[PDB]
Amino acid sequence: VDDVTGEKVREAFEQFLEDFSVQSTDTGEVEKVYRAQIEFMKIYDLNTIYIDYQHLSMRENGALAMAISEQYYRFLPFLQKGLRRVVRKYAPERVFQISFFNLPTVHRIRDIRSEKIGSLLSISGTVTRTSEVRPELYKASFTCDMCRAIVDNVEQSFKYTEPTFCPNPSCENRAFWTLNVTRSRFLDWQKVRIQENANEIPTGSMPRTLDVILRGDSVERAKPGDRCKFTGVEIVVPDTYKISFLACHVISIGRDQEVFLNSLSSDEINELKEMVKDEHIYDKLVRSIAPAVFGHEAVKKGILLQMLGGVHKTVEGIKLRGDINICVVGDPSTSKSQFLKYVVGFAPRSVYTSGKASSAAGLTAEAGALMLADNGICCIDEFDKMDISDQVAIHEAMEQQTISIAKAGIHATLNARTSILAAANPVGGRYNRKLSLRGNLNMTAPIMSRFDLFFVILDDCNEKIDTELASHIVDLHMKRDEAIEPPFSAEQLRRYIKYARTFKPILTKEARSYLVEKYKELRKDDAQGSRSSYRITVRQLESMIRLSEAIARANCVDEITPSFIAEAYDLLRQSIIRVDV
Amino acid sequence: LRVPVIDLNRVSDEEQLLPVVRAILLQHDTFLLKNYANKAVLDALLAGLTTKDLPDTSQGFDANFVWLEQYIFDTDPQLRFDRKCRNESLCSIYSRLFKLGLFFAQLCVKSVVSSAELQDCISTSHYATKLTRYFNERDYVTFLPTGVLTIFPCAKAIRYKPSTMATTDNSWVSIDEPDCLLFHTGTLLARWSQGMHTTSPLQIDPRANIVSLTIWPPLTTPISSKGEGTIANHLLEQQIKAFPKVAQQYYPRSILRLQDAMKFVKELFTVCETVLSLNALSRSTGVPPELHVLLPQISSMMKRKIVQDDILKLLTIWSDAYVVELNSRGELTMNLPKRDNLTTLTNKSRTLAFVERAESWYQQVIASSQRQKRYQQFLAMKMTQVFDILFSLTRGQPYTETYLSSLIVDSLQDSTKEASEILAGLQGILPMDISVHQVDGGLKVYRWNSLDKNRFSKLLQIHKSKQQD
Amino acid sequence: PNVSRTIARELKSFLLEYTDETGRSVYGARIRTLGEMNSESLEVNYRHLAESKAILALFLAKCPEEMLKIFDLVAMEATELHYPDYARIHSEIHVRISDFPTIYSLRELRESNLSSLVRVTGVVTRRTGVFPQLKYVKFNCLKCGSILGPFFQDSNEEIRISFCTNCKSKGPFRVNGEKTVYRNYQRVTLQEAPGTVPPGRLPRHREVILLADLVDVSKPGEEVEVTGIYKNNYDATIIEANSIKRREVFSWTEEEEREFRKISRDRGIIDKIISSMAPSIYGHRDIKTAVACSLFGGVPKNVNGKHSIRGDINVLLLGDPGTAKSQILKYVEKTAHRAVFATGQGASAVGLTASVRKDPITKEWTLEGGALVLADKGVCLIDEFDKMNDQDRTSIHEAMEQQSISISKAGIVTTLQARCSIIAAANPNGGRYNSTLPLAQNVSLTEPILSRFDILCVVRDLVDEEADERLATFVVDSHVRSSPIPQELLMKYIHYARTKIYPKLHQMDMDKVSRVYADLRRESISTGSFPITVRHLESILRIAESFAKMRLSEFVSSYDLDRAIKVVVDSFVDAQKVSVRRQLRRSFAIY
Repeated sequence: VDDVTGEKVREAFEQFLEDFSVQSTDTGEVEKVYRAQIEFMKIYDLNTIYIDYQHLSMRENGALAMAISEQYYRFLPFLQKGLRRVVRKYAPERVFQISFFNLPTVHRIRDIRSEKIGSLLSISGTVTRTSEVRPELYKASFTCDMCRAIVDNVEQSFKYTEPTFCPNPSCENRAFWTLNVTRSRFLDWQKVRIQENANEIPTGSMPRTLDVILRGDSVERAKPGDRCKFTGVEIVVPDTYKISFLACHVISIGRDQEVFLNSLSSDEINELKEMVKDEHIYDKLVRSIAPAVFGHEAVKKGILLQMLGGVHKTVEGIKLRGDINICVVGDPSTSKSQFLKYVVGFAPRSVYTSGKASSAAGLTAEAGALMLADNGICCIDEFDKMDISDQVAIHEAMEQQTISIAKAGIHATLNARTSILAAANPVGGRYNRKLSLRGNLNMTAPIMSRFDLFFVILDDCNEKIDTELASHIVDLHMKRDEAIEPPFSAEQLRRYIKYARTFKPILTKEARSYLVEKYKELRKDDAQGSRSSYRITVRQLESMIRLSEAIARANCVDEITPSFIAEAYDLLRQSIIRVDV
Repeated sequence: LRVPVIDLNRVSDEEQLLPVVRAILLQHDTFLLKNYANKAVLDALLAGLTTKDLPDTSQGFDANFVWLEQYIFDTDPQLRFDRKCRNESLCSIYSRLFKLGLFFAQLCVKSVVSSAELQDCISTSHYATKLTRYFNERDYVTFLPTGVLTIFPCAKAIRYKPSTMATTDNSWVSIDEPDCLLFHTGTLLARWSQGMHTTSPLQIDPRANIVSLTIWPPLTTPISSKGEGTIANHLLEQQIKAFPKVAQQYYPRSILRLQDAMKFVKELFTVCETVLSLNALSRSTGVPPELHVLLPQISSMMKRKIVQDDILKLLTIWSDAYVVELNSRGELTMNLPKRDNLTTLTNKSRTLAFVERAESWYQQVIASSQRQKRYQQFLAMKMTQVFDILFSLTRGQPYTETYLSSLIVDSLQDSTKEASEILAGLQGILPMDISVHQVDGGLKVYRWNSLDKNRFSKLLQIHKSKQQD
Repeated sequence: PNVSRTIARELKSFLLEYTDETGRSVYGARIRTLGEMNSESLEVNYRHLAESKAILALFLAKCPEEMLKIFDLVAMEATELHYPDYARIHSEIHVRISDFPTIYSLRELRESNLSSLVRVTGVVTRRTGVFPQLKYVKFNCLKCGSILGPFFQDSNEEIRISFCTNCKSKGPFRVNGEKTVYRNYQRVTLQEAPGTVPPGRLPRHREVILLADLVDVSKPGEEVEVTGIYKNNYDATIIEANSIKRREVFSWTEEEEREFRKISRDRGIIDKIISSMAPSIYGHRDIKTAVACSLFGGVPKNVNGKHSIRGDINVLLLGDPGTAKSQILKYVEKTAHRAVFATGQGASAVGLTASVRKDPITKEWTLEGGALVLADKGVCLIDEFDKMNDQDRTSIHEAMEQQSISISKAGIVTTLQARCSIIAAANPNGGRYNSTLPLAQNVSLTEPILSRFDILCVVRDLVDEEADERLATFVVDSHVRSSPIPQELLMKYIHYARTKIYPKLHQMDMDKVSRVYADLRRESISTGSFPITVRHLESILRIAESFAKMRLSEFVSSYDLDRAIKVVVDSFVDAQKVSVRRQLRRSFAIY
């Protein structure tokens, strides 16, 4: 009866998928659908399935969806069974994996409860510490030679033993074993211990990771140090048991239809469209970056731009890197970057790497280093503390941000894209004055050559200025009242940032002509007679490109103007003449 | 791959080494002979090899297109076939090795029955001596001896073609023996010994210089009982004729045997039948025979390149043979004929049938930014979207109660102001499922987890405030 | 079941009765052959087998597994009949069969592929040391006394040994060194052959196990073929290889090639190609020229029987900071069939120094090659030799000298043969142009190593107006994006000519070369040291021969001579200190 009720469910479901999965008419996407799925599978005949919750919940009024959700553990067998039924029905070595998707909600890790056990669930999270894939039993063939062996089933929960009953025979038993490696179902498990999403963390209870085992083709779909969404299949492991969720559907979710950003944004979407209308704010923007600092503006800018774009992609060869690494050299802290970086703590994908003594646990086996800052700066303090180990890292880092790993557990290159917010002290304190920056900076060897920009910081008191910052600080120190408020609202900023990414600048000819003259002058001008610092290599111009990309990005136009160009070259010229010491 | 060595002076008595040579020709076939009466004269004979000025008539260099050539010299006594040049040393070594072959038959044929028969094979001495050259080496295509016996001086030149014979590993074998002269057994002699013999080829080697003597049975001698219908002259003239050889030798320029195109196609059909059988009936029980898979297996087997065009000549040949269906992608699956299990009897018959049809064909030959405002209205519409997403945000989260913040955040993450606003509007529309209770500590959400989301769906549909607000 | 009882018989018949090709039971010949060779491993043309009996070879296809067990036994009996006393020695003989395309590649395999015999080929990666098989695991426990008896586990699980012996806990189990059977056999990492990898897809290491005679036969850095039976064993997919075949998506096509030859007729296709080589950099005709050249090839070429000389070109690309000196090699990396980018050190794998070491934690200990053996007959791509540890440096010199990599450790002692051509980007010590002083002065690396490098590509220059123009234009043009051969055409092309053509000089007119050699040598002694060497002369030869391969010329021609001469000539010129200016006056005749 329970057998029958659940079977009624089975038949119902088979009817469902069998029933037209699609009402989309005319231009379409006209029916079926799922049959189509089945076929396309048969095209590749890879023997696992993915399906959308949504349609299903919809169809039955979801009374089905309900029963499914709830009893899902119970329900699995009837399900895959009916699957086998229709496959046999319409199709011609049997392994089936079915994956729902398009679940309506998302559950937090801490949100987990014992009531939800054994029902499918929805969790997204931050991946940690993946594990090599190891075969499984699914069903194992093990029995004694008496009288007959390798009965195929179970070892289900990690035990892994053993043949359960009706041994031997007739040696009837007990006994034990014997396992046929000839007959069983391997799978998978790579398992993974995933961590709750950072932003979420309620103060101060602090993060709690959980483990999930990747079975089936969902295996390897994962990437460490990644936000990813999973379908619950939740349940438990003994320990006394400890719940551990499982994953059918591995989604790495977590651009753009800039609309769908707007649509997504929609509520403000009214508001700052004004900002788009608005002007100058390239100032006000600039008039907002690091309110902390007096002057320090060329930086404030630089950070801002660094946040901005400049595009992946050639396909000749290198996808043209959009990213821009910023170097800022200075006489030491009191703000070092002791100020600027920390400030830069506020941002997405934001990796504040205090010091360079880590040692590259960054990229350990998450790029703490990097893959976490993918599409973000690793604000890596005191590269100096890199000593001699990280220069190795700069390579791939500056290269593909591939992450090469072979511990021989696997040989795996993990690509990355992460902005470089970087830093080091000068050799002897502020040495840069007479001393040439190169070699006054020293350490980064060729990776040095990988740096697009540099702002050299030295402090000479205009007790005017000295006084100024002094006041600034003081007021700040005065808890109140600080009217230090950015020309543009900061939240507003971050939002806008979202906007700017959306734009993808052109343009052509315009500036290309104008620029070409510019570099050539920049260029020649730079070279002759005397010269501040090297070189200027054209990779400068490469920067110039990137730079422009930031400037137009500010314009959002999205197209290039010799104006924007000139600006780039200007700030550029600034940094180089800076190199004159 | 044993390579025995014996002096012919010890073969001279013929009562000590006679069975041994038969024992090794039963194994190694081709034998390594050494130190005959000719020694330095063999090197002195090289002076007459530079001639290369003669036509064919089974004599003179054979220029064949290209670099390869065979200076064949027909024996002098036969009437009205002669072209003489210089090569007198060759005429000397002709007799010198005439004794060597007359004795070789005594160390070979005499080992079986009597030597009284072999003298009849040597007495006419009609065999043509053969000098051989290459122009200033892949030039050697695999080849089998023309006469029943071929003695020859050599350096290396020799390989071993793949086969089941001596050294069944069937990789090429190049032996180089100083102060030695290798012998090669003839093809027809294998029939004469009824299967006791073997043949071996040549290969790519730096020394182009080669020399041979094919000592050959008389024009008038039958070969056993089986060759009463085929004399040695007939069969052995057959293969030496073809060969090209080349333009002036097409005389004759028709056997039930292939114009070779046919025989090759036969081989193909063999391999094909084999592999299609293999994937079809084997590889999977349900590996469908796609032409690209195909091309690999026999292209391999053949080691030759199979073209789809070749297949069309095959179906052209046996059309009943295989079904073939161009699928989309344009690839053509081939289908065997209609009877699931193709036994080896099957395809034996098929091979036969094809053979019949071909030989039939041979008979036939023989017989013939306001974008903003857009976003504003769009969001106005997305109200409804939110209802549908919230409705059933509860339902695809099998809870229907919750932390208002939480789901607020998930749905938010789908697309906060807009989010909370929707929270409000829904509350207003459905002040039944939803209650908001401010308590000391804050406003608690209240949500009726049992409320009916279908009715709520239609109600949300109808009361947007009827979309009038 | 016992059904097969009939079968084995028939097989033994086929074995016995078989021959072909003037008979000669090749089966019998095999048997008697080993025989006293006492090799205990049988090998069988699947051609013959299939040929004789399909259902046989089929039974191989599906469930080879037991099938062989069936096979080997009757084989053994047969041998005993051949050799009566053979029963005592080795007691068993395992058939390797032969030939089963298929040839499932590497990357292409499915579960459908599992458990069934599969043929494949590929490059030997790190491959395990040897340890005796006989696998058994067991539990001495703690509280429950012992011995819990032997278990056989697992490839590879060793799990989980749940409950036994009193208890089963808490006196729970600890394996003992005493009484646990081990294996070593053959463990081999094999990854997909780099020549054939499809673009953007990375070649996949797959797991190979070797046992019995198979063990240790192979050397890493070698594409070999193996006939395996794909096993999900166990406990992850393990290829169980019956066979090993020594070496032995883009390929030339008849229509394609026939077409191609026509292209090859024109002379200027050289330049057009040189043009085709590195579109993006805008480069230097010369720098490109070298590149193309070494890329193209040379002739090996064995002088019987002693020394083969060298058919290869070690291209020293002497760069300069921010020269694309980086980029260029990447181009070829894209380009070449079998190509190995080893970078400097540190490392971008491979480590260029072959070593056999313990695998990640627990697996049989796998002997792997440096990039060289990997790139044997392929190409070795590396930069920042100044960044190379001497530990490597010795390796490099060694190969360059011997062209073969000997390895004595740990127990394994071998010499792999890396045929790769050397392509190198380097950094003039510090400054772009270190000095007017000769380059050897102007750069760090040791001259002995250097002399090994034939092709020295030096980079320049002082700022130049129009130069800055043309370039900056080029670049700008590029970034703005957001006559030479179609690359792919070229890409097959090199592979093709490399395959087909073997140019050969005619000594007749070639002697003039010698005259040249002197005209150089003497006048060259006057200024600069040395560098001139007969080795350098040989280089000239090998080079022009490359040009002939470019010409697809099969024999040598004065044009290609002019090419090479100009090339090597200029290279030498460029090497010298500024006094080379004086030298320039005489290169006119050389021009």
